Amino acid sequence: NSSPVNPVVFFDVSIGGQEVGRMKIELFADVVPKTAENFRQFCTGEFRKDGVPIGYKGSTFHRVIKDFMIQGGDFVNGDGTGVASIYRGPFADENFKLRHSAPGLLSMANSGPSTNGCQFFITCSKCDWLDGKHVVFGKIIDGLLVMRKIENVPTGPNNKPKLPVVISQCGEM
Amino acid sequence: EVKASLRALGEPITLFGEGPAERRERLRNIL
Repeated sequence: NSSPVNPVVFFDVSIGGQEVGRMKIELFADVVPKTAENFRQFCTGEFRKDGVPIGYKGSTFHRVIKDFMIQGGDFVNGDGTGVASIYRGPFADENFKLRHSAPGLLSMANSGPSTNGCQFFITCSKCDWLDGKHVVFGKIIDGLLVMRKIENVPTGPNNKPKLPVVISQCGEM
Repeated sequence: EVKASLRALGEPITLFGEGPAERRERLRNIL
């Protein structure tokens, strides 16, 4: 099997200011290369805007819905309204080859057809109803425990975590 | 090569916004 190895990235997560572990994510470059690359770069800080590296470092998980999903990646506004990509502005849904068939999957958040940006979510259960609407682009290969810790964080209105869920550090493995 | 070495040591090959020199130094301190 001389197939190119998919990119592996990592998020070091902090809850209420306390470090709680590392999540390693495989980006399915061999299925959705454009979407995977956009994400990898926001993990490495390789994409710069006005000389400044931009990405997930220091961003948060602004919405946690136990038994459904955890969402973050809005390093623009930190509230779910932010949109940014290495392609400049929102980009098209590459394809819907992969499904939300299990917990631990990485999928692009959006606000309708072809509105992908920087925001993403991690599945906490199977999300059948989301197939074809959101582009699945990766999965947790290590640190499922961190995701469950994140999932259990207490939330308030609109399921906003009561304590800060921060990506203290990130990069590529 | 720095990246392959860090990979061989199970260390991240790149931290957010890390440049070549910083990456080299990070590996240098581990060896």
